[PDB]
Amino acid sequence: MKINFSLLDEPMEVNLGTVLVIEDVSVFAQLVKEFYQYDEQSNLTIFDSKIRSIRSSELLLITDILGYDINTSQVLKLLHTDIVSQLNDKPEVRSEIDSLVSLITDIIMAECIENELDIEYDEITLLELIKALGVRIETKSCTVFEKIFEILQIFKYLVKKRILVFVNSLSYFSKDEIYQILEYTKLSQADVLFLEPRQIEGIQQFILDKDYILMPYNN
Amino acid sequence: MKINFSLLDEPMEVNLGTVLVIEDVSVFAQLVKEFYQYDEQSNLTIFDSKIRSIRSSELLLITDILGYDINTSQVLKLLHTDIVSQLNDKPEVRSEIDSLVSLITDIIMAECIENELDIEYDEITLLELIKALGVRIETKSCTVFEKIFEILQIFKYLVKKRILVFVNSLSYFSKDEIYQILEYTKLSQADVLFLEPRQIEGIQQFILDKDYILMPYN
Amino acid sequence: MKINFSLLDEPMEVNLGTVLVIEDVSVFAQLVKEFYQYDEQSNLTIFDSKIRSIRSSELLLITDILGYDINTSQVLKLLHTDIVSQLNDKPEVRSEIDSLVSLITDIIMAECIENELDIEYDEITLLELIKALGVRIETKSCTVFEKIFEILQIFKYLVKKRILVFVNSLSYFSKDEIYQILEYTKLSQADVLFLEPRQIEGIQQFILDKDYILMPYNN
Amino acid sequence: GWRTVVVNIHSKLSYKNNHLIFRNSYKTEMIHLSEIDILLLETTDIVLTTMLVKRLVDENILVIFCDDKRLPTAFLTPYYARHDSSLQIARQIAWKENVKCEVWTAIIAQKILNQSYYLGECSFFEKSQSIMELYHGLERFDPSNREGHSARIYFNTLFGNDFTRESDNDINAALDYGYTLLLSMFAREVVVCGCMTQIGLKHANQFNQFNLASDIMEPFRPIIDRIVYQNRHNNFVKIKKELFSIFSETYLYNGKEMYLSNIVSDYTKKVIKALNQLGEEIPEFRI
Amino acid sequence: MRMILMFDMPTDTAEERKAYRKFRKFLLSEGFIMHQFSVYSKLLLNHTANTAMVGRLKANNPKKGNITILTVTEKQFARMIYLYGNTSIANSEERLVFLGDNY
Amino acid sequence: MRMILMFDMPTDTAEERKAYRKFRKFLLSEGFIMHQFSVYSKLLLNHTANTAMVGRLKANNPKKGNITILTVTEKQFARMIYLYGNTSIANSEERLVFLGDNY
Amino acid sequence: MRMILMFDMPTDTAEERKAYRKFRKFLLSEGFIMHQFSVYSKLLLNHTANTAMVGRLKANNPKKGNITILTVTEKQFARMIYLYGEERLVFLGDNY
Amino acid sequence: MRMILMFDMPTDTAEERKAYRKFRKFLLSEGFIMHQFSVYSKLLLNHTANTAMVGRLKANNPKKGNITILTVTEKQFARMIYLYGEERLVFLGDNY
Ligand SMILES: [Ca+2]
Ligand SMILES: [Ca+2]
Ligand SMILES: [Ca+2]
Ligand SMILES: [Ca+2]
Repeated sequence: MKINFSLLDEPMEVNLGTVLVIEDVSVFAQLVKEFYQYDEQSNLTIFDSKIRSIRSSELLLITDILGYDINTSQVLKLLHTDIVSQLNDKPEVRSEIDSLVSLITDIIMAECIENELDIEYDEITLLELIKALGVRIETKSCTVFEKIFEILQIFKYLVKKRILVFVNSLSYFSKDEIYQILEYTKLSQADVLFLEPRQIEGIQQFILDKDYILMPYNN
Repeated sequence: MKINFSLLDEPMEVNLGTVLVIEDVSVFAQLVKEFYQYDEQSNLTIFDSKIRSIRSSELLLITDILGYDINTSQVLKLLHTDIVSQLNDKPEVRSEIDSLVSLITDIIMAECIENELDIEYDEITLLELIKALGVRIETKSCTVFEKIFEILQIFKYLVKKRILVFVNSLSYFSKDEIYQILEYTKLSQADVLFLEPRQIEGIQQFILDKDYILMPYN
Repeated sequence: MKINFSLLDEPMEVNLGTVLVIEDVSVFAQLVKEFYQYDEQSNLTIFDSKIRSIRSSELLLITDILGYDINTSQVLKLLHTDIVSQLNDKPEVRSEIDSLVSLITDIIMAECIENELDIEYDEITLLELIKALGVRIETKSCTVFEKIFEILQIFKYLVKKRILVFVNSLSYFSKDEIYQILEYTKLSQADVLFLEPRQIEGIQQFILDKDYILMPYNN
Repeated sequence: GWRTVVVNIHSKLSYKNNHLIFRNSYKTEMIHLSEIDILLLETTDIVLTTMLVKRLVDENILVIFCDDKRLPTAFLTPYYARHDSSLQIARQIAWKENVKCEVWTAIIAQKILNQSYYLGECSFFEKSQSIMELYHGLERFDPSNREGHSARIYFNTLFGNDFTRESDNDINAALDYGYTLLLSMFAREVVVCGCMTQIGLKHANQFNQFNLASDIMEPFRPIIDRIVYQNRHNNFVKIKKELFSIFSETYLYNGKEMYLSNIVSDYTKKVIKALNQLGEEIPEFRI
Repeated sequence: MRMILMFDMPTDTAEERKAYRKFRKFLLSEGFIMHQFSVYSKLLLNHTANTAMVGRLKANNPKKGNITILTVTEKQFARMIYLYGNTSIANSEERLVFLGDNY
Repeated sequence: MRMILMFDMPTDTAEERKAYRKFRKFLLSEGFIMHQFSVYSKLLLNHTANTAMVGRLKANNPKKGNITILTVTEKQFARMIYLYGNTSIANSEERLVFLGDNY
Repeated sequence: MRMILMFDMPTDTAEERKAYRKFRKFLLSEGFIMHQFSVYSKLLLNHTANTAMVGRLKANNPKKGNITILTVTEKQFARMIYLYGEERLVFLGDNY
Repeated sequence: MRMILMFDMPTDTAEERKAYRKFRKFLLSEGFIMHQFSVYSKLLLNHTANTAMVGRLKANNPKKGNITILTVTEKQFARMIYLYGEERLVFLGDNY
């Protein structure tokens, strides 16, 4: 997942988490505007190993952390499917749940037989039980760090998003929290690109000087 | 208008443009959390000149400048209602509009009578004409400097919002652009408060030290 | 458009309007049930000149005349397009409408310039004027005859319906009204198949005797 | 600044980022503040903001407001950092009588010469020769009154001997209408120059408040009488419609073919600069 | 002709409240502005439009509805005073008027 | 000067109803006549009595009370039309008028 | 028949600008597409529609307006190439 | 090959007007003739001079300038109809 712009000499590769620091406010604002307008502008080009350019629908752009809605129909659906898989991996728990659901179905069936009208039904499944329970992620009481962590957790659930990008999101988190975010990103394998005006001390990052020189920086 | 939190000794007043710098990352992130959770949390408070607490509906919190849509259902509703009021303030112009709408309705009605299928219609209204024309605020923004200006225009247009708050929005604009934004805020009289992790050189701002003491700068 | 069932010796062709009278109540009720269940049952087979069997989605079945909803999104949309075409066929009327719309747009534009906010717009078109007028067919005060006539008029607007079929709809109409329905069906070219338990006097129809013999009848 | 911004159309004005935002129904234009010099509003439908007015106070640019008649009514007066035009009015108060008599005599000579030339274009040689003789006979202090004598010859040639300026007719009302439009344009130019229009070039009659502009617009007067002579049979409404096309029509200036607004602007500027510099050059306009 | 219109009706029943909302929306659609509760006004171009408006108002009046229509000049309309228990400024003869901080 | 006065206020509480009755009795004691619910009028002799009446009305206004005062001529007062969903006869142009049995 | 149409007119006056906007809107309503300013083209079905379009364009031409009409083949219309933009001293910087 | 060329660019700025004059003078120096404003044409000997001319036009195009290029036959060039902005007797038949 390499990104390239006219200011760079060679296209830079983004693997796992990547911290890109732009020391020039003009190039930074122009790059962010090229990130929001990316479908319209041909200056900023992001391509994969196949050299194929990714669509703006495949690109995931995030600026406001607490304003973004983490709960969506696809995210909640795939999450319920993941929970159903977790319950399916254990035979004993699935057997017990099947027993309880069988009892409830017996009760409701008796109540249906007691009625004068002819009534038919099918089944009460586990996905219907989860949908009836209303399982969803809670962002209401979550701190910004837990919000970005939940975003990194649900990025695997998003199928269409090729790359996640954060705009000036590293100013809220402490150095240790940034270390946790990067170390978790290495395990999640997702491609995350952070854009900051000022460099963060203690983490590996790519620095773009006002001279428009891109250099790797360990600190 | 003034804002108050447990960290400050006394509530600081926010008049026209204001730049607030928080030198503690924990107090800054917790402060933004208190801004988004302001309805849920009672820690952060805001007291106007009347010394009355304001609901979160009156507080306008904008973090991403480019990601904030200028056209909304409520904004278009208030704009269409405003144009309808302006057209209602002039009886003659609205009368001419009623005459033209009557002519168009007569033509389309004649074409409907010419058809072999029965057709039923109601009427045409000025609101349906405005919504049919698609009246909306200009969506063209070349840079974030212009987009923030449109945000200030729509904020000054909205009477319900008593305060506009930007979180880390000053990092995109150059020092000169910050001066133009402050001058435009002083000319527009609106109340704008900025939250920055680090201090900005050359402009007047309130610096909150890690010791929690607040000091003026420039 | 030929229809065939096990009771018939050869598949019968349905061209323009066709009145099919089934003298046996058992075969009639079974045929109507095969009309509602047509996708499930293989007994009744309707095929075109290509011998390709039409899907139940392509088949249009109608029993209650006043209970059917003639106003649909596709019917109203295609009807508005037809009205726009009728207004486009006349250059003078289109020119006048363009003039009036230009005047209204000038007024609203002046009102927008008077406002303090910067406002942009595009155009007020004819389709938007018709949608704002709310042009639709009125079935509220319509008699059953006018309702079936409007159904025959909107059957050309329906794209997906291959054949229209009416179940016992000829009992309400007088002989003269039936003559008007058939004579209009010959002009509309649509394929309509009526199913009646009792034969109608004075119109050409196909009669199925209790002996299961299909014969053409002039009266 | 240099460019003079004039708004003749309905529009709104705002101030953003040291940039004047002019918004009209057709298009939006943004102009830098340092480029603008004088700001004039022609119509009553223009909308402006007090913030832009304050920025104009810091920019010293002169704000000119006009009524529906287009005659300038009021102008913005700052309490400090006043414009240079207010310093230029003192020279108008210092205008010498010799320069005023020279410019006035030159203006009357230009108007009479244009009348005789127009009569020559109408192919009356005796009347044009008489008006030309009165033009060559014009002198300072006007003891001969050859202008008032050339008047009756010009009008009597145009509309006939029975016609006169004192009679009430659609021709006289049309002449007063054209003179009202030309008085509005020349008065707007004099207001752009900043000189007080109450001080006239004619020393005899101070009654009119427009006397300066009324004296400056005299050399262009016969151009109205030509169209009034062609359209004289038409009703006053049609004469107003024909006189309204003079703004769109282009005329020949001595230097190049130009619009009437630019010609009147250059003539007024040369007149004011010549009056302050005591007769360097006198702008001459011929039909 | 300045048309002042008062509107009252028993609101107790749900059907009465729905009829009140419908009649109010009809008044707003016709160009009338609500100054306060039950208080409305509209500027009619001439006497013909006033008569047609009277007929339309009689046709759209809800059951139990009561509407008072009065004709008023612009000078009387500017002299209209509204007192909320604070009175309107237009009736006041006060020399200095502050829209802003009264200090 | 013909003084038209509208009166509205939340009536829900018992104290509010008592205040409404007191204010209405005060309006009747001052010479005002009630044409209909919330509708009243009084004939003021001159501008001084009108101003004093305005001050008195502001002093006697109940809590939450709202009163609309408008100044109207006799010609506009005779043109007042009141429509009950029955309409005033003065607005009607009918040729024959019956005070009596309408037959 | 591919119709290439060029349109020019003095734009100085406000009436001239309004007439230019009206004529451009008329060209867009008739099916013409603007490749660039003053540059337009439209695909005419046959010679009859081309003649009628010529008459309509002559009728709708604004005062002082000037229109250039050229016929090009459909394949030649696709061959249309739009280019959008020797010095001794090259200056990159302030131009002095 | 008949080369029809339309030229346009925003003329507002002084630098833009100077660039427009320079580009027009370059078109005249290359053999192109101006039929009307923004309308020009030149006769290219073969496809070689056409390609080289396309490259040169792309090289000389001013900033924000826009050029439309169309290839046209002589019969189509003679059929070019230019209308610059109502018959009493209409004759359908032999024109006499
Ligand atoms: Ca189920
Ligand atoms: Ca639940
Ligand atoms: Ca539209
Ligand atoms: Ca409607």
